[PDB]
Amino acid sequence: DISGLTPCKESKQFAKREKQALKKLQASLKLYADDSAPALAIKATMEKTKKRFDNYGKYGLLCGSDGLPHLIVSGDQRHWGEFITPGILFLYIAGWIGWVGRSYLIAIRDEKKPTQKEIIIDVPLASRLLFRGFSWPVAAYRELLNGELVDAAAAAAAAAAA
Amino acid sequence: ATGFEEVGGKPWDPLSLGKLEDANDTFPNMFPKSQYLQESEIKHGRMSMLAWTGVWATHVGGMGLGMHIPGMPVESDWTKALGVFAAEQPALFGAILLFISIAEGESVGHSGDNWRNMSTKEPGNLGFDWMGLTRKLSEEQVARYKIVELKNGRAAMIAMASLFAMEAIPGSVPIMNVFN
Amino acid sequence: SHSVKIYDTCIGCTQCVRACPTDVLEMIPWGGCKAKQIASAPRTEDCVGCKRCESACPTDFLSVRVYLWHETTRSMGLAY
Amino acid sequence: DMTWEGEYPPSKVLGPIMSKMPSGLLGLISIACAAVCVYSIAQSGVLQQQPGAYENGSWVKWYYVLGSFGGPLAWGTHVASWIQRKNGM
Amino acid sequence: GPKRGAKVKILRKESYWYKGTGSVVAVDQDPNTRYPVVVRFNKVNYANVSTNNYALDEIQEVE
Amino acid sequence: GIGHNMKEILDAHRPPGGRLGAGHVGLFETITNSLHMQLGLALAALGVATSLTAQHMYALTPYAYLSKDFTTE
Amino acid sequence: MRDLKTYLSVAPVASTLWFAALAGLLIEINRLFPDALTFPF
Ligand code: CLA
Ligand code: CLA
Ligand code: CLA
Ligand code: CLA
Ligand SMILES: CCCCCCCCCCCCCCCC(=O)OC[C@H](COP(=O)(O)OC[C@@H](O)CO)OC(=O)CCCCCCCCCCCCCCC
Ligand SMILES: CC(=O)O[C@H]1CC(C)(C)C(=C=C/C(C)=C/C=C/C(C)=C/C=C/C=C(C)/C=C/C=C(\C)C(=O)C[C@@]23O[C@]2(C)C[C@@H](O)CC3(C)C)[C@](C)(O)C1
Ligand SMILES: CC(=O)O[C@H]1CC(C)(C)C(=C=C/C(C)=C/C=C/C(C)=C/C=C/C=C(C)/C=C/C=C(\C)C(=O)C[C@@]23O[C@]2(C)C[C@@H](O)CC3(C)C)[C@](C)(O)C1
Ligand SMILES: CC1=C(/C=C/C(C)=C/C=C/C(C)=C/C=C/C=C(C)/C=C/C=C(C)/C=C/C2=C(C)CCCC2(C)C)C(C)(C)CCC1
Ligand code: SF4
Ligand code: SF4
Repeated sequence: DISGLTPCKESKQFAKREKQALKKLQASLKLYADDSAPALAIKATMEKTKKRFDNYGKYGLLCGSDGLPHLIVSGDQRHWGEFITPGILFLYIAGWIGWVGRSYLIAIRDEKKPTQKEIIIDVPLASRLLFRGFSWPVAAYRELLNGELVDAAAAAAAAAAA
Repeated sequence: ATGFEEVGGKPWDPLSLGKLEDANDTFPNMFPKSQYLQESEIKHGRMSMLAWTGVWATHVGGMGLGMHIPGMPVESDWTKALGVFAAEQPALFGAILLFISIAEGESVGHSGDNWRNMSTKEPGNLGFDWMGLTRKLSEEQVARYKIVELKNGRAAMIAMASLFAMEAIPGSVPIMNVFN
Repeated sequence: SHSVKIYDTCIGCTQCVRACPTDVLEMIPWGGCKAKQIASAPRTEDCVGCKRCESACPTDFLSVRVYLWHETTRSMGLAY
Repeated sequence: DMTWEGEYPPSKVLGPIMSKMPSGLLGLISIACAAVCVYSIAQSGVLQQQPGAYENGSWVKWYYVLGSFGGPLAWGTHVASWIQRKNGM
Repeated sequence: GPKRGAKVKILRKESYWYKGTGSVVAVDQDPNTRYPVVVRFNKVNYANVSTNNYALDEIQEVE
Repeated sequence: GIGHNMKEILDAHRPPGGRLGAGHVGLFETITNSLHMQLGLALAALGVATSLTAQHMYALTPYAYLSKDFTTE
Repeated sequence: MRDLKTYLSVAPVASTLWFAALAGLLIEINRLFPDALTFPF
């Protein structure tokens, strides 16, 4: 496949990693009696470990000669779950914070003491604003084609140079 | 008669794409002026009216047309029909491409900047009124056939988008799964 | 020695003269501002260059200004 | 003297020979240059493909190389023609 | 020119508040003063100073 | 007689779109009347060049037996 | 107790409560849906 990689369910070296990770925890398990808390903890760890290899095998990830999963970010839609889909997710949450935080500064600006409300949050007002950023791509778009997103060039102070 | 009969008699610009380039001072001439957007819409419409009729007239069987110029290559689908014709008929393909290249270059060579409202021509006005039409018709008809050309351009652009989507997404337009 | 220049935006509030640790500046009569007095730099050769005068000037930008100059024994601040 | 204002540059930028010339001649010349460049390139490619003509760099010919050099000339001439047309020439 | 209470924009380039807005407080009527206009601001500069004197050709009026 | 004038080249390059402002008018005087700009352009090209020689030498070894003496490479 | 409420609205107290709620948000999701390298789950 891409870059001469093989899928992880068919990699001979990915399977060896699964065995040696389980063998290491089994040889630690043998020094304890079967009902005790260290034996139940290591038994639960080998279940977590065994479920970690099974998950990847059917995942659809690509392995190398090293036996480790690789990620593809060319833009292929077949490997979307690797970068695109968690990427769109992060953009939604990061742009949500920046939008909401900016709404707050603009709101408390027209006031006697704007600086007072940055060290001591008006929580009822802040709480209201935080959840209005769920539709930010629409709200950031309405202000771009209004004139309320970016200011004019005669409103920004500039260094003597330019 | 107005061009807006299907959207309520008002200019359909949701997403305000004509107002951009004027909303802010921040990209100086990086979005197209009204004159350039008006020629793009006329040109995309005219290429779509020809291309839909092309894929409709060469489709064999089904509803289809199966009409075929004698001597040209028999090709079933429109998706590969260009590259077969480009390899087999170099002289005919090169003369069509040169004709398109000159006429499309002449469109802008005599007039000013289009991207900026500095063109001095009406958008869509290529010197092809050979029939002498609009010199014999009156102003109500001439303004009317412009809107006729526009909406038929607009129906064909959506058609060409359907024709693209059915081959990239196999269940996209369902009225063509049946129609073939 | 160092160079100390005084611009016309001087409002004459005597704060540079009170801050100078080596008696370089003084206040003189002037008829261009409310206080009718401007700072002057008559003894720039005692100037050590510590810029305390500019930390005291209230105008924006400063009315008093110190520029680095050739160093003598006096501006080096030596006691030997 | 070279600096210009407005939509199009003055005729003097083209040079002494070019400014005198009419737009039509320049456009025709540019088209001819373009034809020569493409044909020459195609011929060179055919020679490269051909057996017994490509050995030891035999495919390279002086005339084809001249046409290849001529592609840039075709672009410049067309630009000059546009400028001439703009200056009402 | 401005009056008392007018909102102006600073046109001095080396000022901290170039292209920035603020409020006229006192205009010295005596024209021997070179910078007759006290203009106050709500944000401080790097020396934590809140006001400055200006000439009439260095301030613009907003509305 | 034949040939270009550098100043006449630079003054004519202002795209009519107006995006680059006045274009390159005045650059001819600023380069000739200043050695620090000349020195800065010369140092930038040599720094790209000696960096380019470091990458091409290890990949396309030009000298007989290079890339054998591991230390020298 | 309107002064304790203004004390609970000061920036460092709100920052630690917000972070405590948000670290524990991520810890809880990593407790039920662990080892999610990607969407494959
Ligand atoms: C590329 C083609 C194109 C272009 C340049 C224009 C240009 C214009 N149209 Mg127009 N239009 C088009 C196609 C186009 N139209 C189609 C197909 C329809 C039918 C739905 C219409 C219906 C229409 C109406 C009813 C009106 C306009 C109006 C306008 C004008 C202002 C709006 C504007 O600036 O948007 C142009 C800006 C763009 C960025 C165009 C690109 C569109 C983006 C990229 C979305 C495309 C997504 C696409 C569907 C995905 C493909 C599907 C599939 C393959 C995945 C302007 C002259 C208004 C007008 O005349 O006001 C006076 C008006 O009211 N148009
Ligand atoms: C460390 C990583 C990290 C992560 C993962 C997050 C994650 C999040 N932050 Mg945080 N944050 C962080 C660090 C982080 N933050 C840091 C370092 C700071 C600086 C101090 C902040 C500052 C901060 C602020 C101020 C805010 C956030 C908020 C948010 C949330 C925005 C998205 C959301 O509310 O849910 C997604 C919600 C949806 C997708 C709902 C969709 C919209 C509804 C209408 C659809 C309804 C669908 C329906 C219910 C479905 C049921 C149907 C049924 C049939 C199934 C999100 C949980 C915001 C928040 O908490 O929200 C109130 C918020 O205001 N963050
Ligand atoms: C738009 C003009 C145009 C273009 C682009 C071409 C291009 C081509 N023709 Mg063609 N042709 C044309 C007009 C044109 N022709 C006309 C008007 C006729 C007469 C009716 C012919 C008759 C003709 C015959 C009889 C044959 C070709 C062949 C070819 C191919 C050359 C061989 C090859 O592999 O390419 C070599 C590579 C190139 C040409 C690319 C070089 C491009 C460089 C970067 C320079 C740019 C070109 C130029 C300066 C710009 C043109 C300006 C123009 C718009 C005014 C090539 C695809 C031959 C072929 O192999 O058939 C497939 C062949 O047998 N043509
Ligand atoms: C950057 C190169 C370049 C430049 C500056 C020009 C300039 C011009 N061309 Mg020309 N042209 C070019 C390439 C170029 N052409 C190419 C590649 C072809 C195809 C072979 C043509 C074919 C052509 C025709 C047929 C005609 C012109 C005409 C004209 C003139 C005005 C009308 C016009 O621009 O519409 C033409 C618009 C285009 C060709 C758009 C394509 C532009 C190129 C391909 C984009 C690449 C630019 C890119 C940003 C550069 C990046 C820099 C670097 C990274 C390489 C003008 C002098 C007309 C004329 O003679 O004046 C009356 C005319 O009729 N051109
Ligand atoms: C990118 C960083 C590189 C390092 C910096 C070096 C400087 C490089 C910048 C110079 C070029 C700037 C070009 C932009 C600014 C710019 O070009 O504006 C100006 C430029 C030409 O305008 P002029 O000022 O020359 O005006 C000429 C007209 O007035 C006609 O007379 O516009 C163009 O059309 C350029 C050529 C094609 C431009 C578009 C075609 C290219 C297609 C690219 C595909 C787009 C992606 C679409 C995705 C869907
Ligand atoms: C479906 C089907 O099968 O159909 C067939 C046939 C069909 C439609 C024909 C086909 C085609 C080929 C096409 C479309 C070819 C198009 C060719 C084209 C578009 C050629 C323009 C030339 C412009 C010129 C010379 C302009 C001169 C302009 C002149 C001379 C002027 O001076 C104009 C002037 O204006 C001013 C400035 C001011 C006015 O006051 C005065 C006048 C008016 C004098 C297809 C694609 O094959 C399909
Ligand atoms: C009498 C009258 O009115 O006539 C009318 C006729 C007509 C048609 C109506 C008119 C028109 C329009 C015209 C003439 C339009 C012309 C357009 C034209 C001719 C556009 C060329 C572009 C060339 C390019 C981009 C070259 C690139 C060349 C490149 C990128 C190269 O690097 C070449 C090269 O790399 C090779 C390939 C390899 C090497 O071996 C050599 C080198 C390295 C250097 C006019 C103007 O109205 C006048
Ligand atoms: C500050 C200053 C200065 C300086 C500057 C500098 C130092 C700069 C640098 C710069 C740089 C350092 C640059 C670089 C660049 C580079 C480039 C731009 C590249 C290019 C490339 C290309 C374009 C392409 C390529 C290619 C080819 C050719 C083919 C093959 C492939 C490829 C595609 C890769 C001066 C002196 C002016 C003065 C004033 C101030
Ligand atoms: S630089 Fe120091 S010593 Fe000199 S005048 Fe200013 S405050 Fe006084
Ligand atoms: S220079 Fe500064 S400290 Fe000295 S008198 Fe003027 S305003 Fe006062």
